[PDB]
Amino acid sequence: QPRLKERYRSEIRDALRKQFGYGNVMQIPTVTKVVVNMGVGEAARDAKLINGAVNDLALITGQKPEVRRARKSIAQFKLREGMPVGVRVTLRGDRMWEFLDRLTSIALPRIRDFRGLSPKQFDGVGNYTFGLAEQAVFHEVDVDKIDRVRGMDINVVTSAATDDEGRALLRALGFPFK
Amino acid sequence: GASSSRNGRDSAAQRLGVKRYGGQVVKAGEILVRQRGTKFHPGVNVGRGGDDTLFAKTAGAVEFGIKRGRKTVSIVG
Amino acid sequence: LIPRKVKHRKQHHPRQRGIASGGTTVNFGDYGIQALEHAYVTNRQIESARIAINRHIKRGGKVWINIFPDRPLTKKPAETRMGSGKGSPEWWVANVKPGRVLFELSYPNEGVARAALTRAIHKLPIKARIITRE
Amino acid sequence: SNQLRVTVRTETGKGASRRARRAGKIPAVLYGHGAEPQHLELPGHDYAAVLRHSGTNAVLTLDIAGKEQLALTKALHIHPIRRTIQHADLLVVRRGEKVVVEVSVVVEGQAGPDTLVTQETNSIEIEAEALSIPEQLTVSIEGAEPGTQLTAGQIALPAGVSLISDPDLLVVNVVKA
Amino acid sequence: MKSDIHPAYEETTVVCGCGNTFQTRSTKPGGRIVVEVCSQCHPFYTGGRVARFEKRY
Amino acid sequence: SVSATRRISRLRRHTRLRKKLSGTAERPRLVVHRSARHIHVQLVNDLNGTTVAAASSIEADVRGVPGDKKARSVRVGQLIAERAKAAGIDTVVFDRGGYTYGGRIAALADAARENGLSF
RNA sequence: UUACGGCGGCCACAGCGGCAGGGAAACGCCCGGUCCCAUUCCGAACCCGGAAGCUAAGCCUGCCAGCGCCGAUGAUACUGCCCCUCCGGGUGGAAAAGUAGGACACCGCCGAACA
RNA sequence: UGCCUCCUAAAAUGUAACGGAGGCGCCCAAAGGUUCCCUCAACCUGGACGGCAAUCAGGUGGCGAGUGUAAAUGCACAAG
RNA sequence: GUUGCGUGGUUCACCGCGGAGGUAGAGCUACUGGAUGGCCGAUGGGUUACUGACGUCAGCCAAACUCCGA
Ligand SMILES: [Mg+2]
Ligand SMILES: [Mg+2]
Ligand SMILES: [Mg+2]
Ligand SMILES: [Mg+2]
Ligand SMILES: [Mg+2]
Ligand SMILES: [Mg+2]
Ligand SMILES: [Mg+2]
Ligand SMILES: [Mg+2]
Ligand SMILES: [Mg+2]
Ligand SMILES: [Mg+2]
Ligand SMILES: [Mg+2]
Ligand SMILES: [Mg+2]
Ligand SMILES: [Mg+2]
Ligand SMILES: [Mg+2]
Ligand SMILES: [Mg+2]
Ligand SMILES: [Mg+2]
Ligand SMILES: [Mg+2]
Ligand SMILES: [Mg+2]
Ligand SMILES: [Mg+2]
Ligand SMILES: [Mg+2]
Ligand SMILES: [Mg+2]
Ligand SMILES: [Mg+2]
Ligand SMILES: [Zn+2]
Repeated sequence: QPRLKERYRSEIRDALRKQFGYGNVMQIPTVTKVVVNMGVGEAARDAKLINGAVNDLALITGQKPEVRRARKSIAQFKLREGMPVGVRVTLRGDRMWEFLDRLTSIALPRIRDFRGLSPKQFDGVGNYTFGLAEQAVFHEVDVDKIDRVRGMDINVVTSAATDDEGRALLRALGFPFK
Repeated sequence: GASSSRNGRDSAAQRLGVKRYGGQVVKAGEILVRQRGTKFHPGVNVGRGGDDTLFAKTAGAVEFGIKRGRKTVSIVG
Repeated sequence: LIPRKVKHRKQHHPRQRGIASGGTTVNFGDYGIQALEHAYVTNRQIESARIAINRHIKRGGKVWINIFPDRPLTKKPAETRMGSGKGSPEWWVANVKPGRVLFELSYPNEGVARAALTRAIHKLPIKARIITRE
Repeated sequence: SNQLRVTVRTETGKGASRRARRAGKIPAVLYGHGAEPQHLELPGHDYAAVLRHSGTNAVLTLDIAGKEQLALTKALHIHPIRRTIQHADLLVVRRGEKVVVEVSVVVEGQAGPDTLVTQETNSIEIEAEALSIPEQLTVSIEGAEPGTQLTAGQIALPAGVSLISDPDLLVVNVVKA
Repeated sequence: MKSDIHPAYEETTVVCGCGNTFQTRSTKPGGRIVVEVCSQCHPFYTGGRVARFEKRY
Repeated sequence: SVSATRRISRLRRHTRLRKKLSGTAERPRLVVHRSARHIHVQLVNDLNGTTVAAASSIEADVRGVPGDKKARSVRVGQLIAERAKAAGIDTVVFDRGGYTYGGRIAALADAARENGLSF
């Protein structure tokens, strides 16, 4: 039982009915999945995303990612079709709540010169995306066993209908917004 | 004078189309519709063929129909 | 007037039979020239009729050309025998059937408008007439 | 006001429509509220005059073999070259329904400055009771600068008459030159 | 596919220099992750030229 | 919705195998409809659309069978394997319904292959 | 007889959208991953074991012509044959478009509640 | 100059010109067989590098994508 | 074409019934292109009188356009 989940159904599940007046408890929003990907565009050249993007997202998240191939060739990017350019992991269930708790507690303040995340980065339904800029945010990877530094952007897909409904959920979980 | 050096050629006409019309009595094995693609689809007692050739599997009578937008050829034994 | 692309550079002739079933009333303006017989109206003939209407009213008013020359006609080189390919396209032509409104005009004076259109009909290879908005 | 004497057609077709026109008559139909359509002749010049006055809407009183019937003119088929009525669509009315009618917009005003006045639509389709049907509804220009353009919205239409065309039909546009 | 391809993943204790301690499931070998700053002790989590001339004189 | 996705996707799979499998008078079609609690089965004869035999888990004989949901799939597999033989049927074609062959549906199918039906 | 669950015919007059209401058994979301089985990563899905919760959604029912769809009668275009120098005419067929309108489907077998 | 596809070609088939447009003399051990599963392009919103457009997430989208290769006839049930 | 030997109404015409079409015509916010006048206005240009995309409102065209269709 991950501790961000038992904290979710204790007071977060009940505080949302009093802010947004739902009739039924099957309308209370909940985060369904957290998707992290790298997007290693500098792997069309030199073809080294093996130790780079695969072996650190296994250490950050806990399971081995999927490698995403390119769908159409773009000449200016020197990109050919069917060439690995992206590395993606998808987190459900207990490994999701154990990622979001580990992200907001000990990782999201390790951003250099951190003054909060924007609360306007919702797409229109209540799904939040923000981008990390380095791997040293996480202790689970080390600076001395890695290749070149690379960032990642993290989707948090919720059951929310609109944005401020999804903003009130992630505020109650512990996302820091400015 | 110039020339039509770029034109002047054609392939042979392939004799495509309906070979047995509606209500017409056929034998087993008779070719009903010769076509490119499925302009017509098989029905009951009709098979497609290797180059979409819609023959007869059973002696009977040819009847045309509709089956969810597609037009089909069937045999009533 | 000339198209900027055609899909087919060499075409058959448009067919001069029938009565016009579309474009047979005055839509845009007040006065209109209506065709009474079949002809091929080239783009050189339309521009001679546009400058003939515009130089008789000289300012004030609005001229509509609801006819475009997008059908090409071909021509062999000059002193040639018959038949070693189709000739290169030379003319641009609109197919004009009886009933088809060709030009439309708005002008405040009825006399000058009806006289500016008469000068256009003497620039066209058709018998035509002037009609109004019923 | 419009006494129009009709007679029921005997035989119908391509041949009988031509023979009725050589007698100066106009073929037409009368279809209305859920009835079978009537096939009937028109006296021609007496029908051509009654729409030459009174507009084209012009509520008609018919004489269908001794029987009286009120009819609006739904559609006309004009020959493109002879400019003569070939066929008429007449629909019955009863003393006020919300039937739909296009009616001409006449334009008033003076383009004082360097302004040309252009009109795009000639008639708006309003809905009104089936015996009033105003002759035309006007529009005016107060000396409009090249600019502000008048629309089907902000037209002057009386009581009972409702705009159901579109409230954005540009009826008059004013420009430079 | 959910067998011996994924990295090892078991229970892991996290402590901060502030005095925070809680218990998650992570990939650190031994389960002894130690942070210098966390969600409890970080800033942002708890928090004129006319006066320049006046200060000189 | 996840149920709106699941209904459309399983009847798209069920139309996918319907292109190659019909069911006739001599050889009816054993259609299974599997839910989270019960399973249903019937023999449909797709020439006039007339069911000739049916069985389910909601009737009181299968309702009082002990065990998991696979033990109640064998019992309903036994019932249509005799209501068909009472109706004069000894060969059928098996219809997945759009589900995967295996688990509870294969246990219905193995109870029907032992008690007389010959697919 | 059902504001029931299936399987078909049928493939928009049947769709798409809007607004309401529905939960006996059933259909579902749902709660879990020990066992069969599963993810180019993920028990999301597929599969299995369950019945704490709920009609919010699907599904069903009713109402809306809104966007789509169907669409005459008459007339015209075109046309077979014939007469006729053209023009046109006689006889036999006859659109597309638009209009009057229609339409928020209908039918069959099995199961359940009721008969 | 042989073969293949379209228009001419006059709603079966067939139809000429030194008439109007194009392709072929290959390629694939999978791009064959079967079994099962999936739905596209485009547009919109959000997102470290990252741009009109790489990878991601949510919408919308009944086929405008795709099909080894010309074109026609087909194929969303998929033949993708 | 004719003639010998066979076969016999199987040929042909009209009436009725069952069938497949994509020509004439017509239509195009049903596709691919061409294209007139407006309105809106991407961006380009010289700070905004010029270009005026995509859309939308009317009227049109096509052997190699077709939702239709004799
Ligand atoms: Mg050919
Ligand atoms: Mg072959
Ligand atoms: Mg037209
Ligand atoms: Mg119940
Ligand atoms: Mg689960
Ligand atoms: Mg509800
Ligand atoms: Mg008719
Ligand atoms: Mg029609
Ligand atoms: Mg022919
Ligand atoms: Mg032919
Ligand atoms: Mg060649
Ligand atoms: Mg293979
Ligand atoms: Mg090939
Ligand atoms: Mg395939
Ligand atoms: Mg006959
Ligand atoms: Mg017939
Ligand atoms: Mg026919
Ligand atoms: Mg064609
Ligand atoms: Mg034509
Ligand atoms: Mg166009
Ligand atoms: Mg424009
Ligand atoms: Mg055509
Ligand atoms: Zn601390």
